[PDB]
Amino acid sequence: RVKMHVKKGDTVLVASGKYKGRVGKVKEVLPKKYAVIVEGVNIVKKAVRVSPKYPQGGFIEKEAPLHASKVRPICPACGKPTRVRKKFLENGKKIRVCAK
Amino acid sequence: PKMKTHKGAKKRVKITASGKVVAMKTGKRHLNWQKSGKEIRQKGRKFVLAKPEAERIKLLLPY
Amino acid sequence: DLRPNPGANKRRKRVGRGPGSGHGKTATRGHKGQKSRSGGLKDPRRFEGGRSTTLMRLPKRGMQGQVPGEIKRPRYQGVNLKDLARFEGEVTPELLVRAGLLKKGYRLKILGEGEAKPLKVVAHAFSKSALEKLKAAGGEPVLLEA
Amino acid sequence: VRKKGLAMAVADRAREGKLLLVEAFAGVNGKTKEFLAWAKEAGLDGSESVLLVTGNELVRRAARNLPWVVTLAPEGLNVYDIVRTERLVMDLDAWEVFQNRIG
RNA sequence: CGGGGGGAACCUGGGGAACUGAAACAUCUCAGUACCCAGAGGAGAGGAAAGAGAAAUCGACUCCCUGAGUAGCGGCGAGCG
RNA sequence: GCUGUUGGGAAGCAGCGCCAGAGAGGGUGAAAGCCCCGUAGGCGAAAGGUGGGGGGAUAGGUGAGGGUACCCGAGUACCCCGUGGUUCGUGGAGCCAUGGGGGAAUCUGGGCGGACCACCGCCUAAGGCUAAGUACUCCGGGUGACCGAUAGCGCACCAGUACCGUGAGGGAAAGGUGAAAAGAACCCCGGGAGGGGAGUGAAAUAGAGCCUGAAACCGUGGGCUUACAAGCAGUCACGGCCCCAAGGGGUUGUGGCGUGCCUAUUGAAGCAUGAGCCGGCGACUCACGGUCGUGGGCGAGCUUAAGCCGUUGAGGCGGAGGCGUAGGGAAACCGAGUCCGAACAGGGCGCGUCCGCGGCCGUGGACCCGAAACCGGG
RNA sequence: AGCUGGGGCUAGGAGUGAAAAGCUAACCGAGCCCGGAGAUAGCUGGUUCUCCCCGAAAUGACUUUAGGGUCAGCCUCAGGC
RNA sequence: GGGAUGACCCCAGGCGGUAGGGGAGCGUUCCCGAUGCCGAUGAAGGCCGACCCGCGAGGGCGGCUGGAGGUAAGGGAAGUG
RNA sequence: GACCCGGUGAAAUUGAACUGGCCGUGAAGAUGCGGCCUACCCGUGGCAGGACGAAAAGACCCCGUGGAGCUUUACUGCAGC
Repeated sequence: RVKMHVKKGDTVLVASGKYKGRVGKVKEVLPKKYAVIVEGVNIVKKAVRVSPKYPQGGFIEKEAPLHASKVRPICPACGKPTRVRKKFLENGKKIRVCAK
Repeated sequence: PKMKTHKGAKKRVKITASGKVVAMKTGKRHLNWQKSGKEIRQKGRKFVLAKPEAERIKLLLPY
Repeated sequence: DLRPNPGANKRRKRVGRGPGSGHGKTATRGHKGQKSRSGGLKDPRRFEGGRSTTLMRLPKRGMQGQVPGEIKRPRYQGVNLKDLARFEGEVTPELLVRAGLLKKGYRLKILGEGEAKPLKVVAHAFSKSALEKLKAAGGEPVLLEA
Repeated sequence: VRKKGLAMAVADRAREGKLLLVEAFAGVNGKTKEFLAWAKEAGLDGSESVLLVTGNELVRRAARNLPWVVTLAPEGLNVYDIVRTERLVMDLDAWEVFQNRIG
């Protein structure tokens, strides 16, 4: 709803910036931010556990957002923008020379 | 926004084909009683000079 | 043609006059030095002194107009047979409006300068002169109107 | 003064050797593809900018989206659009109306 | 059955100023403007001739362009029109 | 639409492609027709609004002669008094309207055509309804030789707020980290506030009213310099010391010269006005007429307005009209003449337009700021 | 002819007033707010970059004029002689 | 005056200046030029400069900052110093 | 209270100041021109001769065809009678 875009929880290839060429699963989508997730962008956040119950929370720290225009879905073949087919009854998305 | 002609002059002074400004001689509408035949006669029209440039500018539409 | 320098020729001059600087039209603004160059002044044309303009001159141009306004009366337009020389065949009002003179100006009267021409020429009147010159072949369509 | 300008504008362009009025348009069903091909044969390489006038709406759709070509109905003929362009191409029916617009 | 109250402007009607301009000022001007009241609506007003006005003329009303700063009005001033 | 290349980051640069009725525009780590949202082009409403535009269906409307003369809107017409409206200001003052008095007729009726009479003509008052073409912008949308946070609305920000006033009413200020919060764990000094390390980041003199960070203003360090000289503070000359080099830069010891700026004035260093200083805001314009000049187009002609069609930053059409081609005379009028006049005396007046630009003028505040006051409604 | 609490009424050319033109919400010879309104101001002040050429006047006439103006005089630009 | 008009060279005058008149420029915002060209090998803006061009208004160039915009020649418009 | 110490800390005013005396001069009342005399640099507690010291665009005075209050056998009107 004005929010909507390209992909959902699935395998997508990044073409981004730093993580250019990357192939990652489920993008865990926003779309408030038009952002996604993959295993692309990663950083360290500093911590001491929300409650020092199990002391430190840890230190590896997880994935940044990443603009949804950076990713590009994929199937039998590569990237491909999505196209949208009638189906004769409902409506699904098929990739250019492909399906789903 | 569009100039109006100044009726008080239109009403009392002709504009010639040169573009000179023509006015009647003043000075014989009641004065008389006995001024010479020369006086009272010598009132037909006349020119003016430098003061007509002014009088013309007010008869602006009639040219 | 090229793109630049179609450029205005010789003299366009859009350089009008601003008055603000140390050099040019300074301080008091390109004129003025005094009081009554300040946001209005009385005329002149007609005005001033508080003398009497010259509205000491006098409106002998009498016959200035009565209440219900003008009197409609048929109005006449001059045209010289000189001007007629141009065209041949037969000349009539409206035939003339579709040219330099008369136009809408109602009742045609041919008169005056130039030599006359062999053509019948409808008019509401002539000068004596122009009636005589037009003896050299040409018309007395006069009368007209109803 | 507008007639004059319009007449002259073309003339400068004629003198330049740029005015080419045509007839052939097998470049139909206004596809950019089709026009372009046709253009190639007419030596319109896209190395200079071009003003195309014609009443045929399919050739109009044909160019348009080309960025070196300015497309135009003939009643829209006008000096600015003429001048801004480097080369001038007219339908003969367009050249017919241009005739009428002067004398 | 209706009414009532509201609504940015816009409209019609009932009332209706002054600074100002006139190089003072009273007639005149600003101006039937500002403002107050009542009413109308998506508009309002107007509208089918007891009209115009000089044309064997035209043919409801409204709005635009002309006509025209003309016709005239005017302490024949300023100005109005 | 892929690859390669620099870069934190490509959309840059390079190689080789493709789409185009789509090369409007925004975004994506920078500058992308082909990544995203879009654009061209084309689809779509069960529901509730709208809807003669296209249909239907009603209401409704559909004659001649020849006779009678029964009806054709009343305190009305009409006249007078007092006023209003119209361009009309008592004018020669009609017409339209009406507070007061008097007060008809039904087509031989009655109003009008600018006092009034007479012809000639126009129209049928005293009952009512009528779309459309017109105005306006709370609201939705589209555009911009419109603004870009002292601008643009008063308000980009939780503003008609805070605040002020009994009240009517008055009325501000205040935007910006970064691509991503990755917004700085943990250690150190400290009560904290703040620092210092560590750490993130391409960048932290991007560290959180955080982009850029000018000036006034306040510091710290360094060079030259000053405690027997007198000054609008500078300047000309020499000389010394300090800094990269036969040339500069800084500073200033002694010598010569020297009455701040603006305004207003006959006259100002003036003991006449203004000004603490710095930054921003801050004043000769635009519309329509006019009149000179100038760049052009056409020329005894020139030119179109409103509109109509076309465009979707395209131009056409439209001669109603406007100036000019003829002047004189108050006019009737006459006309290259005409006016006064008895006058074949005299004498007076008697040969472009359209668009652009600039100077100036008239009307609107009309170069900007400022009254004491007057009026209306609260 | 006392003071004072609470509840009322009277207003802007109007109120109130043992009277001063006193009071009427901290300035009353006519309140305050918003509006006409950017009133008008012949007065005072202010009017912003650069270079180049020329360069005045503080007289006369009239002026409900006299520190304002209109014409003339003196400056300047263009064309012409 | 030349006149291979060269706006380039000789010859002769002049060049204090307020109100004013005239003439040439500079710079700011925006428009066409632009589907273009400059820009991360660093835009606009800022801090220096004893350097270069201009009589001047100004214009370059060089270093530092800054971090994403800017915009020729030649024209056009104005909330322009 | 004023003075010294410790804590907090305004104001009008302000062109910039490197701000002496006399005799002169000057728009005729000079730190700032001329001549001469005097004077090491910087504070603090005191005084009020000067800076025509500050404050308020003079109340006086005149000027404006500025205003407003009041008067009358000024004018012209109106309410009232």
